[PDB]
Amino acid sequence: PPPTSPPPSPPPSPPPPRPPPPPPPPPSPPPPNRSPPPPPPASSAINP
Amino acid sequence: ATLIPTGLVKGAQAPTPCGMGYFQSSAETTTCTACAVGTYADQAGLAAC
Ligand SMILES: *[C@H]1O[C@H](CO)[C@H](O)[C@H](O)[C@H]1O
Ligand SMILES: *[C@H]1O[C@H](CO)[C@H](O)[C@H](O)[C@H]1O
Ligand SMILES: *[C@H]1O[C@H](CO)[C@H](O)[C@H](O)[C@H]1O
Ligand SMILES: *[C@H]1O[C@H](CO)[C@H](O)[C@H](O)[C@H]1O
Ligand SMILES: *[C@H]1O[C@H](CO)[C@H](O)[C@H](O)[C@H]1O
Repeated sequence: PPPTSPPPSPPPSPPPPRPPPPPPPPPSPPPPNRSPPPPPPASSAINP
Repeated sequence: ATLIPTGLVKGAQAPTPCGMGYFQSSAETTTCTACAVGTYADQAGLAAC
């Protein structure tokens, strides 16, 4: 007889194990420090 | 006509001291001056604040 045929080829192998998750972000910056207020007006002379 | 004087009103017996916040550097005067910026007077009767 001729050479007998081969066996059925395998199914496609499995995937890799997939990557991990991203590390978190750092704590956000602070808000711009506010500014002090305006000095009051010049007062008048006290009572005599 | 009658050579008699009638209306006399007396002056002051003691001198008033300048209040706090006021000064007086003149000798014979009738008021106080509120003294200028950058200076202060924290006692009554100051010659110069
Ligand atoms: C499987 O292969 C062999 C040889 O290659 C033979 O031809 C058979 O007929 C075939 O089924
Ligand atoms: C798939 O694999 C088999 C072996 O079982 C055979 O070599 C076939 O020819 C191939 O297509
Ligand atoms: C990956 O797996 C398949 C079967 O799923 C086959 O065995 C391949 O040879 C292997 O590399
Ligand atoms: C504040 O900053 C962090 C990173 O520093 C991140 O982007 C936040 O989304 C932001 O609100
Ligand atoms: C007012 O002052 C703050 C500082 O606390 C800051 O510089 C602002 O930019 C300014 O406008």
